[PDB]
Amino acid sequence: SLLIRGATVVTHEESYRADVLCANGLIQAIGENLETPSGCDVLDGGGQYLMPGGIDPHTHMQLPFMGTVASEDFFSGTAAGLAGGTTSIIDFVIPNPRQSLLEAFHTWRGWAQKSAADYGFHVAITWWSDEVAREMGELVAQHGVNSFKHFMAYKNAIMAADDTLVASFERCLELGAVPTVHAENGELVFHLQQKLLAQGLTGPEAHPLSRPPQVEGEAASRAIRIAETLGTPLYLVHISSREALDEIAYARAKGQPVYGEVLAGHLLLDDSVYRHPDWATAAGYVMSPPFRPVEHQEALWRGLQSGNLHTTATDHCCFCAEQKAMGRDDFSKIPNGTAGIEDRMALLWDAGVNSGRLSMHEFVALTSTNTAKIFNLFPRKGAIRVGADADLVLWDPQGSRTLSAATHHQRVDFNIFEGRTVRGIPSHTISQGKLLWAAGDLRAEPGAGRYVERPAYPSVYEVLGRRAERQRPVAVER
Amino acid sequence: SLLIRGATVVTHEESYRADVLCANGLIQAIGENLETPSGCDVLDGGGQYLMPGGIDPHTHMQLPFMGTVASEDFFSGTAAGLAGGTTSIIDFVIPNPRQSLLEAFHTWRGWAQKSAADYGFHVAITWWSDEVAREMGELVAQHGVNSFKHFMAYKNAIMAADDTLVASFERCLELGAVPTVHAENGELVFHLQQKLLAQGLTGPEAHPLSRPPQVEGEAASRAIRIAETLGTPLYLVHISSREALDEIAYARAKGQPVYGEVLAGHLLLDDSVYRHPDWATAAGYVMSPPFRPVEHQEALWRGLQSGNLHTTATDHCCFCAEQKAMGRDDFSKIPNGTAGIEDRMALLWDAGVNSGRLSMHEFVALTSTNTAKIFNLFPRKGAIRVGADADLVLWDPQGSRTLSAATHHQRVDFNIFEGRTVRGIPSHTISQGKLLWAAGDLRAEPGAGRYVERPAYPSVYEVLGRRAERQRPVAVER
Ligand SMILES: [Zn+2]
Ligand SMILES: [Zn+2]
Ligand SMILES: [Zn+2]
Ligand SMILES: [Zn+2]
Repeated sequence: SLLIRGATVVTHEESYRADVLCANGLIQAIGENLETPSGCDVLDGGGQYLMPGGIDPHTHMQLPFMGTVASEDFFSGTAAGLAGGTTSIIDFVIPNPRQSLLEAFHTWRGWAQKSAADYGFHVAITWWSDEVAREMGELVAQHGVNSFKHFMAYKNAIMAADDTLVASFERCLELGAVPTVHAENGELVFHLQQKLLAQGLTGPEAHPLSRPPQVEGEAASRAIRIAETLGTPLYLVHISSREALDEIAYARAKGQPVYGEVLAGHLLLDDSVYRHPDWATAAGYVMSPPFRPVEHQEALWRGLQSGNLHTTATDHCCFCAEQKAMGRDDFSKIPNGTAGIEDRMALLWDAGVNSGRLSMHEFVALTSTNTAKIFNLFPRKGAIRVGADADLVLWDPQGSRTLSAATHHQRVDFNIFEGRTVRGIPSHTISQGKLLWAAGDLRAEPGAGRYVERPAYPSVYEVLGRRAERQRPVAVER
Repeated sequence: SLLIRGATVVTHEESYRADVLCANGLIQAIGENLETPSGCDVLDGGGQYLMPGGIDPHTHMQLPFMGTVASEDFFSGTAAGLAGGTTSIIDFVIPNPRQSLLEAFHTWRGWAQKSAADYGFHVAITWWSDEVAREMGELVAQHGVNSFKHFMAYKNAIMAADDTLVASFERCLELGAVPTVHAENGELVFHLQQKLLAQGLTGPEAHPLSRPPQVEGEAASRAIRIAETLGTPLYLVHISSREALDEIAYARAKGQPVYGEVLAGHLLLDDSVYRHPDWATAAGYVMSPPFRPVEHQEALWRGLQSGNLHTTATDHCCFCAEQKAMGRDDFSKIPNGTAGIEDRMALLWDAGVNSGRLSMHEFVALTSTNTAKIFNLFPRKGAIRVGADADLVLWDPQGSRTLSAATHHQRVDFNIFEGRTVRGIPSHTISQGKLLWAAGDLRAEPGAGRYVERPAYPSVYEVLGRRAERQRPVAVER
């Protein structure tokens, strides 16, 4: 067992001094001056904040691309998360077109066995048939999946057009599953890529021009209004633009359950990174959606503060210099992705809490509790309460860290915040009740993490079901 | 020649006392106590307002449907328009899928030859190919077309998907033509129609349910953001919902050239009309987009007052009871459309000007001048100035009329404003300088109207071109 003594417990709504006892993977006792069971390790939390461990609902460990694969695998990635205070992830099973969803799922489960910390899967709907629909039923009922991902970009690859979006959202409703969407208009992205390439604009500086913010705003509007029409909730991954944020606020202002996820990169970086004179440096920032002009950063902070953005994630998707250079003559061939799992909570604490933009309670809500609630993992995760999973982070408000590809634990040779010094760091990270990160020493072990099942029918479907009862149409008697 | 003496001239910006002399189709002189040329007819305008004749940019005279055609033809519709103060129309050439646009154009010119007042055509892009693109250029260069219509609804028929919208809008930009769009999400409409019919809801009350307002809002957002991305203007026909209007205002707030058209029906009727216990009465209201819950009418009036809705039209598309009854067992087979060309200006004067919602100058802008400017017909039309076309209406602010299918001149057995009494009516209508409507006497003659060519490149393209140069992508030198 493990007892954290002397800390201030900080949740998504309150702070209070208390000790916390963990055993058998769970929180067993909370209170002042708890007794110590015999042979129990004791961590001295004086002067620090004890918080739920971060949940990163957006990762892509060892995701295949071309004949190559993300340079971070499920062990190195989950270990790097632990070093940064993140104690569990939700990754993505991405079937090839016409490939069995269950086949892809078992493959990814094999890849994920080596994880060092708890993990789960979204499953992407990259094509449609009666069989896909039946397979999502089996994934929900027998494999712990409760959320399905849709890509509106990637024409002539995994794009979900309207008819797939409609059939699949309808299926999610039947199953009590949460539809999630990468919102970018695939036709416009494809058209702009071709236009820019024909102009000889082949460098990384053309990447953001190929998918400007209104391309994301349009896709968000469309996914949102499909969800409204079919009567499902909707989770929009990595919101980067004022345009898309505004569509979310509009829908939430109509009563509709729409959630938005944001990455630290899109809160803190602007699109000038793509004009760096060194090709490799500019290519290190290539991801979709791309980093944006500054006015969007301000708008996103506003969403977080006003409750129209709800979770943070990383889109952790690592490619080293030689992989990025596959697009040296064609930016559309640059493997898209940036690293962030190790860095998310310190970036957010330092930019959000130290500034006074966010309270520490909002910080917890935005790094674990909201994600737990949305995907039906609360209070098993994101909660400091007796019986909850013992996933915790001890936080030193006066510690500092300089982010650097030379020192980080992420298996990648680039950091989009290279040289940034933050104040406020995870001094200790506890997963399943075990101390896996301590004072610069990572103790992660391959195979330690568990596959985490998520039950269907989160609370929102009760509300939605009563709405549909009252909107049931009624014929006119004539 | 025709001299209108003693009236108050009312334009889109000012009012003043003056006589107006017409000859050889044109306004020849404006001023007080104008000399009377010998043989000149004189019209006493004392106590009345003289404004530009209405322009209705959205009519469907004798539109073919299944085995039948709209019950109004090009003569009877333009004659009814004249009785209502409207002196010219823009109709639609609608080629069948895979049919030559030029072939359809010539057929429609043959049909419209019988018009009693000036007329022109938008051309609908109902399918796509290189030849479609070639023909658009020939239509602009040789046949006086400068606007192309796109239907986002009507799946499995004439829907333009994103790839056609992109390709066609790009062609519009190369040609200096205005893209126009019927904005409803056709996949959602199709889905809801099938789901309602499978629940046995076959009556007209199911029609509004099959295309709720967010379906128009989504499509508007998508067309707006394609136009933004391709750098074209955009004209949205018959806006009916707060959602779509909000998308227009959002784009206009960012400086984008987006125009919205509205029908009197959507300003003054609500969706309760579809629950009328008489089937034929409810079916008389069935058009797309449908009439809306009452919050939407208020929003549209504010759109008119704020400059975010720009033109009025009727979507004049007449079907008699026996034709409407084609969908007695299946609302989706009711021919869609209502009549309004005769009624538009009185309805808007009586509801807008009498109430203080609209100035008299806004009334002129909304019934002629804005349409003329948008489609590059100003100041030929929509203007009271020497050398402009002598298309005029003399308006009696104290005259009254009761709208009725029993007394209107539209060749249709239904009026969606049956029994409504309006104050402020056109006492006289002048077209090409001839008195064609005078105190209840309709003098319209088949073939009197002229085909009206609209030159390409309205002024908005000049500013768009400077914008595009200023926003040029610039390669990074490395
Ligand atoms: Zn994505
Ligand atoms: Zn992703
Ligand atoms: Zn229409
Ligand atoms: Zn129409």
